[PDB]
Amino acid sequence: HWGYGKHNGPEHWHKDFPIAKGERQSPVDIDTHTAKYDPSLKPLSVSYDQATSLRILNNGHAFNVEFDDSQDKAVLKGGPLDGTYRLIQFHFHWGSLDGQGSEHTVDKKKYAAELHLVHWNTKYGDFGKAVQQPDGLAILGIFLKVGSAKPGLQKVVDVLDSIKTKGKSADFTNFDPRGLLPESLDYWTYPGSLTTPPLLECVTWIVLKEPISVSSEQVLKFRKLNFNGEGEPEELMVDNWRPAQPLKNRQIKASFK
Ligand SMILES: [Zn+2]
Repeated sequence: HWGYGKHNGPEHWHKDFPIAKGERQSPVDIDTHTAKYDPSLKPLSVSYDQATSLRILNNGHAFNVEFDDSQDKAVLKGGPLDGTYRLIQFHFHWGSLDGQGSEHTVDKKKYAAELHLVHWNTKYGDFGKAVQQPDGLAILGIFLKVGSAKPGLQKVVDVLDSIKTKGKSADFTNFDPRGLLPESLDYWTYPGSLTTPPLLECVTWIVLKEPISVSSEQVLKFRKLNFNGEGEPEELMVDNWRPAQPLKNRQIKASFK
Protein backbone atom coordinates (compact mmCIF):
# COMPACT_ATOMS: atom_id res chain seq x y z
CA HIS A 1 0.00 0.00 0.00
CA TRP A 2 2.85 2.42 -0.75
CA GLY A 3 2.11 5.56 -2.71
CA TYR A 4 2.73 9.30 -2.77
CA GLY A 5 0.03 10.47 -0.36
CA LYS A 6 0.04 12.07 2.83
CA HIS A 7 0.39 8.91 4.70
CA ASN A 8 2.06 6.22 2.46
CA GLY A 9 4.64 8.35 0.65
CA PRO A 10 8.41 8.07 0.28
CA GLU A 11 9.24 8.71 3.91
CA HIS A 12 7.20 5.55 4.83
CA TRP A 13 8.55 3.15 2.19
CA HIS A 14 11.42 1.88 4.33
CA LYS A 15 9.01 -0.01 6.62
CA ASP A 16 8.03 -2.42 3.87
CA PHE A 17 11.20 -2.01 1.78
CA PRO A 18 14.19 -1.56 4.10
CA ILE A 19 16.63 -0.95 1.19
CA ALA A 20 14.98 2.37 0.93
CA LYS A 21 17.82 3.32 3.33
CA GLY A 22 20.44 1.45 1.32
CA GLU A 23 23.83 2.38 -0.07
CA ARG A 24 22.86 3.04 -3.71
CA GLN A 25 19.38 4.56 -3.70
CA SER A 26 17.90 6.82 -6.39
CA PRO A 27 17.19 9.52 -7.32
CA VAL A 28 20.04 11.81 -6.26
CA ASP A 29 20.95 15.45 -6.65
CA ILE A 30 23.49 15.91 -9.43
CA ASP A 31 26.05 18.44 -8.25
CA THR A 32 27.36 19.62 -11.60
CA HIS A 33 30.55 21.06 -10.23
CA THR A 34 31.55 17.88 -8.50
CA ALA A 35 30.63 15.43 -11.23
CA LYS A 36 33.86 14.64 -13.09
CA TYR A 37 34.31 14.27 -16.78
CA ASP A 38 35.31 10.77 -17.61
CA PRO A 39 37.08 10.57 -20.99
CA SER A 40 36.76 6.73 -20.88
CA LEU A 41 32.96 6.92 -21.21
CA LYS A 42 31.52 6.29 -24.64
CA PRO A 43 28.78 7.97 -26.60
CA LEU A 44 25.64 6.43 -25.92
CA SER A 45 24.02 4.35 -28.50
CA VAL A 46 20.25 4.71 -28.47
CA SER A 47 18.77 2.48 -31.25
CA TYR A 48 15.05 2.84 -31.32
CA ASP A 49 14.39 2.49 -35.12
CA GLN A 50 12.71 -0.90 -34.63
CA ALA A 51 10.89 -0.16 -31.40
CA THR A 52 7.32 -1.88 -31.08
CA SER A 53 5.16 -0.13 -28.63
CA LEU A 54 2.17 -2.22 -27.60
CA ARG A 55 0.04 -0.69 -24.86
CA ILE A 56 -0.28 2.10 -22.30
CA LEU A 57 -1.24 1.26 -18.72
CA ASN A 58 -2.26 3.38 -15.69
CA ASN A 59 -0.72 1.29 -12.90
CA GLY A 60 -1.88 3.54 -10.06
CA HIS A 61 1.40 5.35 -9.64
CA ALA A 62 2.29 6.43 -13.23
CA PHE A 63 1.41 5.38 -16.77
CA ASN A 64 3.71 2.97 -18.61
CA VAL A 65 4.11 2.87 -22.39
CA GLU A 66 5.03 -0.77 -22.86
CA PHE A 67 7.16 -2.29 -25.64
CA ASP A 68 7.93 -5.74 -27.18
CA ASP A 69 10.84 -6.80 -25.52
CA SER A 70 10.89 -10.42 -26.89
CA GLN A 71 13.77 -9.42 -29.26
CA ASP A 72 16.49 -6.78 -29.56
CA LYS A 73 14.50 -4.19 -31.14
CA ALA A 74 14.95 -1.02 -29.18
CA VAL A 75 18.26 -1.17 -27.41
CA LEU A 76 20.56 0.99 -25.39
CA LYS A 77 24.30 0.27 -25.58
CA GLY A 78 27.58 2.15 -25.04
CA GLY A 79 28.19 4.93 -22.54
CA PRO A 80 28.95 3.40 -19.28
CA LEU A 81 27.26 0.11 -20.24
CA ASP A 82 28.81 -3.28 -20.88
CA GLY A 83 26.64 -5.20 -23.25
CA THR A 84 22.99 -4.61 -24.56
CA TYR A 85 19.92 -3.39 -22.77
CA ARG A 86 16.24 -3.88 -24.19
CA LEU A 87 13.65 -1.23 -23.81
CA ILE A 88 10.67 -2.58 -21.85
CA GLN A 89 8.69 0.56 -20.94
CA PHE A 90 8.84 4.25 -20.38
CA HIS A 91 6.97 6.40 -17.87
CA PHE A 92 7.13 9.84 -16.27
CA HIS A 93 7.14 11.47 -12.85
CA TRP A 94 5.58 14.93 -12.55
CA GLY A 95 4.39 17.60 -10.18
CA SER A 96 1.24 19.39 -9.16
CA LEU A 97 3.02 22.67 -10.21
CA ASP A 98 5.67 23.37 -12.77
CA GLY A 99 8.28 24.02 -10.04
CA GLN A 100 8.46 20.39 -9.09
CA GLY A 101 8.08 16.91 -10.44
CA SER A 102 11.49 15.57 -11.32
CA GLU A 103 13.19 12.86 -9.25
CA HIS A 104 16.77 13.73 -10.04
CA THR A 105 17.72 17.34 -9.41
CA VAL A 106 20.56 19.39 -10.95
CA ASP A 107 22.29 21.65 -8.43
CA LYS A 108 19.07 21.28 -6.39
CA LYS A 109 16.91 22.43 -9.33
CA LYS A 110 13.67 20.50 -9.77
CA TYR A 111 12.25 20.17 -13.26
CA ALA A 112 8.51 19.95 -14.02
CA ALA A 113 8.77 16.24 -14.88
CA GLU A 114 11.19 13.43 -15.66
CA LEU A 115 10.95 10.69 -18.30
CA HIS A 116 12.39 7.24 -17.53
CA LEU A 117 13.12 4.86 -20.43
CA VAL A 118 13.68 1.50 -18.71
CA HIS A 119 15.92 -1.17 -20.27
CA TRP A 120 17.07 -4.59 -19.03
CA ASN A 121 20.40 -6.32 -19.64
CA THR A 122 19.93 -9.10 -22.15
CA LYS A 123 22.69 -11.19 -20.29
CA TYR A 124 19.94 -11.99 -17.76
CA GLY A 125 17.22 -13.22 -20.12
CA ASP A 126 14.36 -11.18 -19.03
CA PHE A 127 13.32 -8.32 -16.64
CA GLY A 128 12.49 -10.22 -13.44
CA LYS A 129 15.91 -11.84 -13.33
CA ALA A 130 17.65 -8.60 -14.37
CA VAL A 131 16.30 -6.64 -11.37
CA GLN A 132 18.09 -9.13 -9.10
CA GLN A 133 21.51 -8.10 -10.54
CA PRO A 134 23.58 -4.97 -9.76
CA ASP A 135 23.93 -4.30 -13.50
CA GLY A 136 20.50 -5.54 -14.47
CA LEU A 137 18.85 -2.32 -15.69
CA ALA A 138 19.82 0.86 -17.53
CA ILE A 139 17.41 3.74 -17.12
CA LEU A 140 17.70 6.76 -19.41
CA GLY A 141 16.37 9.79 -17.57
CA ILE A 142 15.30 12.94 -19.41
CA PHE A 143 14.13 16.15 -17.73
CA LEU A 144 11.04 18.04 -18.91
CA LYS A 145 10.63 21.80 -18.62
CA VAL A 146 7.49 23.76 -19.54
CA GLY A 147 7.75 25.93 -22.68
CA SER A 148 7.20 24.93 -26.29
CA ALA A 149 5.18 21.78 -26.94
CA LYS A 150 6.94 18.49 -27.70
CA PRO A 151 5.21 17.29 -30.83
CA GLY A 152 6.31 13.73 -30.30
CA LEU A 153 4.62 13.63 -26.88
CA GLN A 154 1.14 14.57 -28.13
CA LYS A 155 -0.03 11.06 -29.02
CA VAL A 156 0.77 10.03 -25.43
CA VAL A 157 -1.15 12.99 -24.06
CA ASP A 158 -4.18 12.32 -26.22
CA VAL A 159 -4.63 8.72 -25.06
CA LEU A 160 -4.56 9.64 -21.35
CA ASP A 161 -8.37 10.25 -21.19
CA SER A 162 -8.81 6.55 -21.99
CA ILE A 163 -6.63 5.40 -19.09
CA LYS A 164 -7.74 7.88 -16.44
CA THR A 165 -7.90 5.47 -13.55
CA LYS A 166 -5.76 2.73 -12.02
CA GLY A 167 -5.85 -0.57 -13.91
CA LYS A 168 -7.02 0.85 -17.23
CA SER A 169 -4.99 0.14 -20.34
CA ALA A 170 -5.30 1.00 -24.03
CA ASP A 171 -3.72 -0.26 -27.21
CA PHE A 172 -0.73 1.95 -28.06
CA THR A 173 1.01 0.65 -31.13
CA ASN A 174 3.41 2.39 -33.49
CA PHE A 175 4.64 5.02 -31.07
CA ASP A 176 8.16 6.17 -31.78
CA PRO A 177 10.13 7.05 -28.59
CA ARG A 178 12.76 8.87 -30.67
CA GLY A 179 10.34 11.77 -30.62
CA LEU A 180 10.96 12.19 -26.84
CA LEU A 181 14.75 12.66 -27.07
CA PRO A 182 16.60 16.01 -26.88
CA GLU A 183 19.00 17.09 -29.33
CA SER A 184 22.27 16.14 -27.31
CA LEU A 185 23.07 12.80 -25.68
CA ASP A 186 25.48 14.37 -23.17
CA TYR A 187 24.83 12.69 -19.82
CA TRP A 188 25.68 12.04 -16.22
CA THR A 189 25.87 8.47 -14.92
CA TYR A 190 25.99 6.74 -11.55
CA PRO A 191 24.97 3.41 -9.97
CA GLY A 192 21.56 3.46 -8.25
CA SER A 193 18.16 1.91 -7.78
CA LEU A 194 14.59 1.74 -8.88
CA THR A 195 12.84 4.88 -7.59
CA THR A 196 9.64 2.97 -6.76
CA PRO A 197 9.21 -0.07 -4.51
CA PRO A 198 10.81 -2.57 -4.48
CA LEU A 199 13.67 0.03 -4.75
CA LEU A 200 16.09 -2.66 -5.96
CA GLU A 201 19.73 -1.58 -6.39
CA CYS A 202 19.98 -2.82 -9.98
CA VAL A 203 20.19 0.33 -12.12
CA THR A 204 22.90 2.10 -14.09
CA TRP A 205 21.41 5.58 -14.35
CA ILE A 206 22.09 7.69 -17.44
CA VAL A 207 20.60 11.15 -16.99
CA LEU A 208 20.70 13.47 -20.01
CA LYS A 209 21.76 17.11 -19.34
CA GLU A 210 19.58 18.62 -22.03
CA PRO A 211 15.91 18.77 -21.01
CA ILE A 212 13.06 18.49 -23.47
CA SER A 213 10.41 21.22 -23.60
CA VAL A 214 6.74 20.32 -23.23
CA SER A 215 3.84 22.73 -23.19
CA SER A 216 1.72 23.76 -20.18
CA GLU A 217 -1.21 22.11 -21.85
CA GLN A 218 0.66 18.79 -22.21
CA VAL A 219 1.68 18.63 -18.51
CA LEU A 220 -1.81 19.75 -17.49
CA LYS A 221 -3.15 16.63 -19.12
CA PHE A 222 -0.75 14.45 -17.12
CA ARG A 223 -2.24 16.09 -14.01
CA LYS A 224 -5.79 14.95 -14.95
CA LEU A 225 -4.89 11.31 -14.46
CA ASN A 226 -6.01 9.55 -11.28
CA PHE A 227 -4.19 7.43 -8.73
CA ASN A 228 -7.52 5.82 -7.81
CA GLY A 229 -9.52 3.20 -9.59
CA GLU A 230 -12.79 3.81 -11.40
CA GLY A 231 -15.67 4.58 -9.12
CA GLU A 232 -13.39 5.60 -6.28
CA PRO A 233 -12.90 9.09 -4.73
CA GLU A 234 -10.81 11.06 -7.17
CA GLU A 235 -7.18 11.56 -6.25
CA LEU A 236 -5.27 13.36 -8.99
CA MET A 237 -2.08 11.63 -10.10
CA VAL A 238 0.35 14.45 -9.29
CA ASP A 239 3.58 14.61 -7.30
CA ASN A 240 4.44 10.98 -8.08
CA TRP A 241 8.17 11.61 -7.52
CA ARG A 242 10.60 10.34 -4.91
CA PRO A 243 12.93 13.08 -3.57
CA ALA A 244 16.71 12.96 -3.79
CA GLN A 245 18.43 10.33 -1.61
CA PRO A 246 21.89 10.39 0.00
CA LEU A 247 24.72 9.94 -2.45
CA LYS A 248 26.79 7.92 0.04
CA ASN A 249 29.89 6.25 -1.45
CA ARG A 250 29.17 7.24 -5.11
CA GLN A 251 30.69 9.31 -7.79
CA ILE A 252 28.62 10.84 -10.59
CA LYS A 253 30.54 10.85 -13.91
CA ALA A 254 29.95 13.24 -16.80
CA SER A 255 30.27 12.27 -20.48
CA PHE A 256 31.12 15.86 -21.46
CA LYS A 257 33.53 18.60 -20.50
ZN1 LIG B 1 10.59 6.26 -12.90
